[PDB]
Amino acid sequence: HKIPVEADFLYAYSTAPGYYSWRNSKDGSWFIQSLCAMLKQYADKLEFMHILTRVNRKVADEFESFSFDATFHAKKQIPCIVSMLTKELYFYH
Amino acid sequence: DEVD
Amino acid sequence: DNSYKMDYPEMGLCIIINNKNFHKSTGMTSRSGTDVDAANLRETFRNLKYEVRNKNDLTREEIVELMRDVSKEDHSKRSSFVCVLLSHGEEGIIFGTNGPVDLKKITNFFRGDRCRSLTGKPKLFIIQACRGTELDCGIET
Repeated sequence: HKIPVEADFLYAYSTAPGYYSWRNSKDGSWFIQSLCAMLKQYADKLEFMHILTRVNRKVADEFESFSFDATFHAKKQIPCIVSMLTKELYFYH
Repeated sequence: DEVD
Repeated sequence: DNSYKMDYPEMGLCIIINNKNFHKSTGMTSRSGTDVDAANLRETFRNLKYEVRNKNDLTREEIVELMRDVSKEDHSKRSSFVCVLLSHGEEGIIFGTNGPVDLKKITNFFRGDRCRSLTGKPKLFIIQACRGTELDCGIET
């Protein structure tokens, strides 16, 4: 038994491939904001992929950019979970 | 709101 | 055995790289609000019992050196590894204060064959950075 050298990585990207990612100068980034909130609420309750799915929903639903520049105004964001994990991950044992 |  | 073993003596390291101020010559803006992120992450992962280390405003050289050094620690008593990157970025790239670092260069240090004390353990990279310049216009529901 060998395992792949790329196995057991998880990349929690704030945004989809090719896209900008949004940061609020007062509140912090949409993604990190949301990630911490969902970890605080669900780390004792949900498997990590399901926590990150809640983060995806929070960013997708609850945030929208506000800009005086029409190019950058009213824009949305979806984070991007990239999993090469081979097992479920619970922060509690 | 800014971008990264 | 469908779940990672997370009852080692330690949960593991949480490395937070918080790049806010960039060298003038790079032309990259200051990332206002990122300290709020770094503080939130520190508290959050503290409560998950991670050994958190915050690093601020690292050059590309310092990022690679930090990652190399951390990957050469003995993680035998640790369940997992977490690294959070807060910076400017493009697809596949994170910025040090003085220029870019390939994300592959960073994560390669922790490959199953290159960091043996993390082989079979979850290695989490959390990345707040752009991946390009596209904007999502959204759709009303």
